[PDB]
Amino acid sequence: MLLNALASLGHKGIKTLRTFGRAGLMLFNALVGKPEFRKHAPLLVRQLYNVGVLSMLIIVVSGVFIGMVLGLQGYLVLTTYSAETSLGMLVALSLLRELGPVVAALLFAGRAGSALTAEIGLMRATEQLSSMEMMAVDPLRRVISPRFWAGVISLPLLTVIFVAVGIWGGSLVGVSWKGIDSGFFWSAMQNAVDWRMDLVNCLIKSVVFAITVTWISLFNGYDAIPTSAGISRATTRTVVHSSLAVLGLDFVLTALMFG
Amino acid sequence: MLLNALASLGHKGIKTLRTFGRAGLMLFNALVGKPEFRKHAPLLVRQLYNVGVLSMLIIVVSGVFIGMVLGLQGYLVLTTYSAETSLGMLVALSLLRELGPVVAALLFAGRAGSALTAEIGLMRATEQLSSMEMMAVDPLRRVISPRFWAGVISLPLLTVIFVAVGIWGGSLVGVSWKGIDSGFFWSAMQNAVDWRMDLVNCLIKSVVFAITVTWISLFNGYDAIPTSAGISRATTRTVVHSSLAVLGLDFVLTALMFG
Amino acid sequence: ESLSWMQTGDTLALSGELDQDVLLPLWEMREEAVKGITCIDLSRVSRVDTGGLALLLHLIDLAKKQGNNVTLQGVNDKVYTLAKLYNLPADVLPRH
Amino acid sequence: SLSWMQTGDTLALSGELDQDVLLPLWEMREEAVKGITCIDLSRVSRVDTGGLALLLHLIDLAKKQGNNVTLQGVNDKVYTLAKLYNLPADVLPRH
Amino acid sequence: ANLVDMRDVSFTRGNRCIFDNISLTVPRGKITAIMGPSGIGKTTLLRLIGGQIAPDHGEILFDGENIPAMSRSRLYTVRKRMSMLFQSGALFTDMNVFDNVAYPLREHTQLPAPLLHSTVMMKLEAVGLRGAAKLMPSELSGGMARRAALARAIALEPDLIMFDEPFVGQDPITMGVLVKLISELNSALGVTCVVVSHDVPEVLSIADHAWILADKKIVAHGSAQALQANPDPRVRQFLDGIADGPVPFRYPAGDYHADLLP
Amino acid sequence: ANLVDMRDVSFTRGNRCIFDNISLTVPRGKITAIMGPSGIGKTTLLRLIGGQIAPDHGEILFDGENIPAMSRSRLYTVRKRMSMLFQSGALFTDMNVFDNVAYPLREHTQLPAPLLHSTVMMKLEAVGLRGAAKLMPSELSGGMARRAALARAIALEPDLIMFDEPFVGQDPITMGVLVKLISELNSALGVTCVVVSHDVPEVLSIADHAWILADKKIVAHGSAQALQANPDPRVRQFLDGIADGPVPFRYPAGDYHADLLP
Amino acid sequence: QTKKNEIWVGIFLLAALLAALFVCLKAANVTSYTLYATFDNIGGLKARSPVSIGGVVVGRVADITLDPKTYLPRVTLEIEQRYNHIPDTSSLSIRTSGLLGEQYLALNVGLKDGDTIQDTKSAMVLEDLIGQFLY
Amino acid sequence: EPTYTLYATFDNIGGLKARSPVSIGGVVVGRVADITLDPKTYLPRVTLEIEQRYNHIPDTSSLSIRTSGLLGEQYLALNVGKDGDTIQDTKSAMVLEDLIGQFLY
Amino acid sequence: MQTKKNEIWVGIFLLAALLAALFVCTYTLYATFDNIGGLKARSPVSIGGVVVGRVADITLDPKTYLPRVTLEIEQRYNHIPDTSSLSIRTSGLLGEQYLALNVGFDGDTIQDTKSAMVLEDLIGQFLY
Amino acid sequence: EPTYTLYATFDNIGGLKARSPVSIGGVVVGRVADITLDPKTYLPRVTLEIEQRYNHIPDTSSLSIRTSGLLGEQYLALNVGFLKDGDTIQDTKSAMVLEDLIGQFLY
Amino acid sequence: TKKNEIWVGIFLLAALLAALFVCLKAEPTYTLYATFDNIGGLKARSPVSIGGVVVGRVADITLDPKTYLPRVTLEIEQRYNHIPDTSSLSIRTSGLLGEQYLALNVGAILKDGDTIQDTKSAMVLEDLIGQFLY
Amino acid sequence: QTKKNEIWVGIFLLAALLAALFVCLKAANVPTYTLYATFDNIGGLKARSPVSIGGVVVGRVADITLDPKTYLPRVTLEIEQRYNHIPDTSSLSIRTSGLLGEQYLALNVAILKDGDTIQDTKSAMVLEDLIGQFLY
Ligand SMILES: Nc1ncnc2c1ncn2[C@@H]1O[C@H](COP(=O)(O)OP(=O)(O)O)[C@@H](O)[C@H]1O
Ligand SMILES: Nc1ncnc2c1ncn2[C@@H]1O[C@H](COP(=O)(O)OP(=O)(O)O)[C@@H](O)[C@H]1O
Ligand SMILES: [Mg+2]
Ligand SMILES: [Mg+2]
Repeated sequence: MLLNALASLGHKGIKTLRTFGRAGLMLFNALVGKPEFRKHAPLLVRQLYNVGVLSMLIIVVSGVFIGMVLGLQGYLVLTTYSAETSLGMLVALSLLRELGPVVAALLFAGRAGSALTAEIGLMRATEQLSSMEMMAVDPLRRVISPRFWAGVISLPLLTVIFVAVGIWGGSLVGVSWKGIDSGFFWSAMQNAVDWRMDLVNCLIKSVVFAITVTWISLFNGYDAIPTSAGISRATTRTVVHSSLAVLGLDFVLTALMFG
Repeated sequence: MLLNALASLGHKGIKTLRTFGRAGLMLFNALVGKPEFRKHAPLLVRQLYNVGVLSMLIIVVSGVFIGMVLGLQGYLVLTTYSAETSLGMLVALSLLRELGPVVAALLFAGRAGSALTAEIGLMRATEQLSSMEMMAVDPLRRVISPRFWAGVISLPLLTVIFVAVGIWGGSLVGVSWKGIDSGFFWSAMQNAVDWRMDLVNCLIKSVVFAITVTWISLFNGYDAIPTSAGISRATTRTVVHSSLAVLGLDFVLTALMFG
Repeated sequence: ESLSWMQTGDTLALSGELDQDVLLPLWEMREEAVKGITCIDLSRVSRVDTGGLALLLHLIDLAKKQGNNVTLQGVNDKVYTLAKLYNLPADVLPRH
Repeated sequence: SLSWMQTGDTLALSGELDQDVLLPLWEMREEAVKGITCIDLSRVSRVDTGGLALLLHLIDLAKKQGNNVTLQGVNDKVYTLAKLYNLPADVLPRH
Repeated sequence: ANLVDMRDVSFTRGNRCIFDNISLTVPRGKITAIMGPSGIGKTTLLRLIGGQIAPDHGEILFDGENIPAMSRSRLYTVRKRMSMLFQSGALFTDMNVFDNVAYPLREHTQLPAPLLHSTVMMKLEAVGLRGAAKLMPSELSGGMARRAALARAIALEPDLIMFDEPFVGQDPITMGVLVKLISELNSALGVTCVVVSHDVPEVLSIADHAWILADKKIVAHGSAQALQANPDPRVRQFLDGIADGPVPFRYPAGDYHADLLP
Repeated sequence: ANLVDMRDVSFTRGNRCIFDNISLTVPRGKITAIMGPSGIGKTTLLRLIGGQIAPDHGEILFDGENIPAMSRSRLYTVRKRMSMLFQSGALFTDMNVFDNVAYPLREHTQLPAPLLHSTVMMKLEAVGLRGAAKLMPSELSGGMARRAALARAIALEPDLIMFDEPFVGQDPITMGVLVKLISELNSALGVTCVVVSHDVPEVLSIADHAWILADKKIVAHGSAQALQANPDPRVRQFLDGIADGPVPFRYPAGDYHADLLP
Repeated sequence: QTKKNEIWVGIFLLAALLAALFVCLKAANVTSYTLYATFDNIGGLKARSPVSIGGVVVGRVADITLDPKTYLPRVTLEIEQRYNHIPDTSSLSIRTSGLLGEQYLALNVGLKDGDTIQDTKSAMVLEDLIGQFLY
Repeated sequence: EPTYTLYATFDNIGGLKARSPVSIGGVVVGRVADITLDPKTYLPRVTLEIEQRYNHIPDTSSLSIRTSGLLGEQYLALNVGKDGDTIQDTKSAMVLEDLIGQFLY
Repeated sequence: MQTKKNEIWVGIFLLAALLAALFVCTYTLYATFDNIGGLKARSPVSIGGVVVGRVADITLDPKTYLPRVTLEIEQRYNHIPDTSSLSIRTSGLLGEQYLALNVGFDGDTIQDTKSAMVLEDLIGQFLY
Repeated sequence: EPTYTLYATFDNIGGLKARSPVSIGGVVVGRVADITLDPKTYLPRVTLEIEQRYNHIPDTSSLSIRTSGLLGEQYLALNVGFLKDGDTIQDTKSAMVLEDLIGQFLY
Repeated sequence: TKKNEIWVGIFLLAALLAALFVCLKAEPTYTLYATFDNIGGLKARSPVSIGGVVVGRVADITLDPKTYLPRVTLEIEQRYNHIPDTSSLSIRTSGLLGEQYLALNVGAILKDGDTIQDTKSAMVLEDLIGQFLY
Repeated sequence: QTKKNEIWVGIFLLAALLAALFVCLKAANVPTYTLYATFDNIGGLKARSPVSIGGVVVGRVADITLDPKTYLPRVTLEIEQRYNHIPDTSSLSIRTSGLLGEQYLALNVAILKDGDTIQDTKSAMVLEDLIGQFLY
């Protein structure tokens, strides 16, 4: 014990209570100024280059690798109940509700999530964060707000392309390799669920994941030790903190408007 | 185009082919020497501190989250057929086959795959690799093969603890929260394949995923430019290359010994 | 802290101070500022800066095409001290 | 190699002072010094720093009986190494 | 006629101080040379003048109001007059080299597009980088990054150019480049220059006020010629390289008798 | 009585080249000083001596057979006589500083536990780090990392102590410390030392053979005192640092009339 | 650059719009007056159940409710106003789509807003179907 | 594939849906394009798409609905006994709720 | 806007808004039987095919060994005669069983009931 | 709550598996521990588990193996008529198969 | 050392693609022919059986443009060669609800290209109801 | 620390084996003479088919033997050594588990020893001969 075994609240407990709020103080000072539509117009397109199209190589080839491995596994136990014409109940419903914005959001932290903390960390290592705040304005509303406003529109532009490559990739093994039907695949998804309670949930569960993923990648790059060892710790910690932000937050989203 | 538009084969085509040859000689010149059982015995216990137990932080908290999202989603469309007594066919069977060693290998490339790439990269910037090579000792049998033999022993041992936490996590929503069964959930997995092609397929694809993940992360740290920007690009490359090594290799395994 | 100009025939005497604050009423009016002006004199400026020395070379390309020669006298020593710092070769400054 | 010979109370070393020869003269070094009054040697070629520990390890177990050990007949190479690592004068002859 | 009047500050971060009762004055027209070994404050002194970090209790002025705690809007208008460089080079690698020099004067003053090209290309002759206006700044030499930071530092109207550690490790081909660039800007613009290079076979030939300090306390505030001859064994370690002196140089252990025996 | 001789080794890269018909010899008992600015090889020449990389055509001999074209087991027994240091500090952060200096002579030669403690501790007094033998190596000073790498550099049998760019940027309280370590090791052991420091006042006062070369071609092969006075405007630029000379100092890409008019 | 990245985000926005129309138009169906009836056994009916005349879908149902006096299951169903020439003599039947399927209203041909169709046909339960096979 | 259209009128189509495989002898020869109704008598007037390889089809052919699945899926079979013709010899589908009434009563 | 103390209280208010979304996620009678079949808890009761309530639990008689089940009927429907028979019906073909109160012309018991018929002896009685 | 064991000898147990529920009138009163065999007669000897809440069950209870659903597994029906620690139920009835019932209906 | 790291990269890439080349396997067979009148619900790659054991597979089923009769192309493996010409084919159903499979009833020798005359088609559910009730 | 890692690795290796015995002892499965038994109709038997007497499983099926002349399959079964008192009057049939389940061997019960062939067998009946004999 009691005289020296209380280091988890007096020293370690205050340390974990300081990192959760420094990310909230910086984003509160970055969303109060009025953005200029005529000045940030060649600025937001540059932030969509190292985030948008540089994370597209893990979608065009790995997008068919999610729908095809369910097409082979939609034949082992499904043939025992003679539901081969009901393949749309496992290839359309299980690719956007509990699988769409939970793998692409986790793969967002590998290419366009881990490079954002490397972006701010490399500029702080080359003395560029302190070089901007003395000339014109602090870089909280100059180089971070384009990284955040392009960060909130990143998953609703990557989830709608991810759910169609799994449907098109899943149909390359259901009606071509197996060869069980030709019109029963596209008609089984029409009698399924529609625009009432799930596709309105996909557009609201993908934007709540784009906030909490970009909240940690822009915090570990701004709040880090300016040395060669601090940039290696920020790249290793932005994945395990975002893994608890998509795999730990989907449990409270599945318990909402799902019976 | 034809005169100057052939840069994808003469310059870009030779860049991809050159990195595949350097990874082959790095594995061949590190697995031909006889390992000393009396010298590497305090060396392997140190290598399991930043690989095995350091990656166990994301398993004990997110391992219950895999079984809790499948328990709630195995209730929306199950009441139409009254198949609630077969919950072990939907929770236990759908976890050790293609959900266990794929999610756990994807998380291994973010905590252990990204740290092993940065650890070789920081030692090349401080020039710690050639200092061992200067005196007498090759670094391929000093800092490489302990980091290679620990990867093929961690991921088969990280997946057998991953399947147990999701089966127990499936019971928190299977017999505790929902309450549809008490003993029928534990007896539904009793009518499945125990050791014919289910649990042995959880071992032969996990030790293959243990090779192809630790081969790229050790090569990207060995083929990194020793600057401040070289160790950041290598940590972003080891996640996107291992993502195609887990999802891209999964397609050729569901066509083997799976009907 | 204003920039004014007075032609007075063939002088173009800049009465106001020369700085980098206001440059808009003298930028697009340079086509009607010099047509055949052969002498440039100024004695009421305070100091010159790095943004104002670009205006001294901007009045050469449209003045030599009309068929006249422009000389520059009466200026301070600050435009000659910065003449070696930017390595201005020819047709920019009289170097007097 | 390294050879050892007493010749009364001198403990003369005739073998070459190498870095791999301190292994046989490690378990028998407790019974090596027995009333040695003057360390003398003239058959060595060079002295290494890894072999310099034996000249310092022979002082503590020999001074506890109540006898001093003089060190002469050495080259000036061990005295240039004496100032190099700042060897103390209470265990060195300082000649 | 000073520029910045700094008084006793400490700036203790969590456990230890960097300064202990320091004093400094900067004259108008001279070059202030603030040297020092590794361990006492050199770079962080320049950050306390600008006021980016929050200092400790102390009275520092800039011929008027207090620097770090005056306001938020007027503080940005008074900090733009410094426009300092950095050691590694404050060049943004995500953009071109034509925009790195054209950055601090694009939105500060109102300049048209053909007028902006005529003022950004003239400053490149002053450091010798006239052809460095159409290529990527991803590759450079060992001394080209310091010249590009100087070409963008004279874009505003400055009164002190704070050189943050120039030619700390360089070839003598480019170390002899920046020893004349200090004198050409002082003899033409008439402003003050702060060099903090901790090596004096060439700094004292061009500077006029040297600042040698040790054990985080100021001890020398003389000129560049009256500090070489003084009877004290504290500042002579910095002038010529010797082995002994005020430095410990050995870091002795406990007893030096019973250790390394077992 | 030469130790290492290099006979026209080029080491041509993929698009450019580093050396063009160089000739380098090292005498026994003297200090070889390899100087030069950026543009030539400084640290890549010594990697051809150890054999870590494969060079181009040419012969380099360490008084015997060819170094980079021999067997693997023979190359590990000849390279142990060098035991060079590094610029950034070849110290392992996972272990203590007592195990950093011990790491060579633990796995090379066989010493028991009372004998090993009497050899690694006595080597730290020559560099002044005996009291600093029980602390973590995570924090050091600006010149303390080069003293710990030099104390482990002479744990084996020394023949070629290649100082990998020492005191390139440092404070003058250690400038007269590390250049003394060049003179102490060369005189007491009689072994050769190779320094590649390009700072002109410090290395030329302790060396006897200077090698000034530029535009990837060797031009000076004399001593340290016979290269100061010679009638050629090629080596006086490196000795006396000035602005102009053989360098263009403009980086030209035009004529300074086509730009800045619009 | 400031123009090369404009082309890469140009082909990226149209790729999301092409992928958006692939799931709500090709995969799923195209998305852009009431009646009264009283049954005796509805079986497993629920909300949003499709009503069928001839064998095609013409609409859904509003809700399923009851009566606190007669205790008979009254169902509220709605159809399109174009199909209003159905006669009143039409027995509402609750059939299933094949053997194992959802229970849908299978109306046959033999109206006004709020017309209570009296002739109905209740759903079949298995407790007396196998009882009539034996007895 | 070049196909030509036909028409047929039934009484109760059963569980025939869109894109239903029409066949003859168990081998599929086309798909069902659209299912229509009559505006007055409300009868299912189906259309058929037969490929160009099968042209010798007499007008005395009979169409009858057969079951191809327990989830409502059925299929048409052309039993042999141009452009814009209508087959008159048709037979309606069977209902499990209706065929049990004849066996009981 | 403080540095360390102002950022503490905003963390619980975001955590308290998350636990509030995951937190929230009649008169009985008695009717005995002889063979209830495969009924269990939470089984819906009916009045002719429409759900009006569920059951509470299943108990037995400790002296005569016959199944006696309880059931819940909502207070909106009260006029139920004593001659109302109760049979055990199935929903569809493969679905679970349920109770259906056949209406004829708190604490009350049902006399006329109908137990579930297992089809293992129906095919044997059809031949023998 | 301390469950007492019993024994029962049949001739054909059918599709019985482990942990099968026993029933007295449609309600589960226990489980089945294991299914054994006799090495001299080759008859399925299955043990039963009945809780202590009901004890006065006679030994003339007709044990008939019924099916759990309509096409799945089977279970035990303890049809009481008119037992202690370690007793055997005498009145036993075997289960049925589909291939033997169609042989009597055809011939 | 440039070409040394190039030739080794071709050998590892060719060895990796060698295990992925022959993978869609999980035979000098002779083809058969049969003409039925109503196949039923057979599909491609349906196994043919003689007495419960699998003996081969069915390649495809093409229609005749002259008589409009279904022609099935069933195949027999390397065994089961000695069979008389008096055999008969009858399509059966595997189990109670499974897929259909061709069955050869044992009754010269059928060579490569010979057809069988004795064939038995399937029985549709619409025919057995109309025959039993009427 | 070289001591704190040993007590965290050692509790991790025991977690891998308690998770291994939970899927081995609490699973489906964790000295057998063979016989010969020819047949006429197999139907749905495969490898490791359950051999049963009286409904409870007593053995497994190793492989399958075929006849090149009469085309009659021979199922190679494996009776455990605990039961060696099977008479010669007992036959062997192939029954189905329930209605839609898998197929299994059901022996309806000189002493049968190793190296014997069962001759009395009536396996099953196919559905095509069930409807064809009921109607005709
Ligand atoms: N914000 C900070 N975080 C950690 N350490 C600091 C910080 N500011 C100053 N220091 C420490 O104070 C010391 C002061 O040295 P300084 O003169 O600032 O070095 P430099 O001139 O290289 O910046 C440094 O060694 C540094 O480690
Ligand atoms: N592996 C490599 N990749 C890229 N450039 C290299 C490599 N090796 C050498 N170079 C180039 O060759 C030049 C040789 O300079 P060098 O003396 O090696 O510099 P340093 O002493 O700082 O290492 C360097 O400018 C470097 O850019
Ligand atoms: Mg600094
Ligand atoms: Mg270098």
